[PDB]
Amino acid sequence: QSLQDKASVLSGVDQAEAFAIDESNLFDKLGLQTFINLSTNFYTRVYDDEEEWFQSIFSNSNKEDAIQNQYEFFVQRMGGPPLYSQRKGHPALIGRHRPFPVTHQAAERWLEHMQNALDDSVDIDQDSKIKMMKFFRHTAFFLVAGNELK
Amino acid sequence: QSLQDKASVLSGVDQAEAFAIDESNLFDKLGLQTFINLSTNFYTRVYDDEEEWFQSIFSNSNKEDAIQNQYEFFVQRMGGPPLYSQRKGHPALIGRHRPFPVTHQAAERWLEHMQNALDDSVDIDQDSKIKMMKFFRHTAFFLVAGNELK
Ligand code: HEM
Ligand code: HEM
Ligand SMILES: [Cl-]
Ligand SMILES: [O-]
Ligand SMILES: [O-]
Repeated sequence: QSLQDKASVLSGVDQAEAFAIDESNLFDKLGLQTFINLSTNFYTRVYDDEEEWFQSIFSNSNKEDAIQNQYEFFVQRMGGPPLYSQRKGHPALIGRHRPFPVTHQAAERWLEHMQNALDDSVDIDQDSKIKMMKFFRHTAFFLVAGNELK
Repeated sequence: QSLQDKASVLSGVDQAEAFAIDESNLFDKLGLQTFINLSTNFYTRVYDDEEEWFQSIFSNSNKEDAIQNQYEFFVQRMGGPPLYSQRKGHPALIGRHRPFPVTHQAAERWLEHMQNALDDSVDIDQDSKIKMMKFFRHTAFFLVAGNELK
């Protein structure tokens, strides 16, 4: 059974829905600043999280560096310039999450913070929010599936 | 030490040179058919390889499916439509190579076949060949670095 199928079964979202982001250019629609704002909001919530089991996953990471890694990845993957690879090479999401305990429960907590970040946004329309959360949700469970094999 | 830095040290190519592919659109320059031809040539060489230690790495894989996975990934990453993700989701190269013994020596053998495939091409110019092999070489050693941690 493939990683992507495991993600689809766990998450309620398959790759086809998760990658509906690719049907139009979201970077062109939303703009770079919108991504920076989303990631900054998300990571503010992460680093303020009172649940130590989740907070402490990010303890070896600087918040500002994490914000940059995230929005540069989102920008690159959602139709914008490839800033992430210029700096860091392949996204390699399963490989890069290897050090962290990416459990089913951690996925839901990540996605809670991100939903709250999307709810706080001004410059993201409803169609875009739906497509982005399908992408995020499928991806989070893809990482869960990758975590299970390491 | 990061995966990308380990790749750079091993390979003689850093991420900056490896991702010079992103400076212009190679898909626009070369066209889809050129990619299909390259991957078909490459994989013909792989599956005809008399060295069992290398050949047998690909024994659980169908040749035609492998050709499709490769060129769809190259097309997606080198400026073309995102065919790979439509079908399979994230490239996740480290995760997807987890089942295979991706050693330093296997990297060099892979890159031997690919060089021979590039040498056989008609529709790839010298500037493009240089950029593609920098990308491939850095990537192969990135996978070596990922292999070392699994
Ligand atoms: C499933 C629960 C998740 C957990 C617990 C988690 C945890 C982490 C942690 C601790 C980092 C290191 C922070 C940094 O230094 O940048 C990280 C990095 C990253 N995460 Fe996640 N993550 C999760 C899901 C996701 C999802 C759903 C995506 C994309 C949609 C994603 C994309 C990334 C990216 C692009 C990086 C930067 C990698 C790097 O450059 O080092 N993660 N994650
Ligand atoms: C380092 C030595 C390498 C070895 C021994 C190796 C081996 C393999 C094998 C056995 C597969 C499965 C064939 C399939 O079912 O598609 C595979 C898949 C793949 N490889 Fe490699 N590989 C290497 C390097 C690379 C490099 C340098 C790249 C990209 C530049 C790459 C990209 C891929 C892609 C995109 C797939 C398809 C993954 C999938 O969809 O399952 N590989 N590789
Ligand atoms: Cl990966
Ligand atoms: O993350
Ligand atoms: O490969």
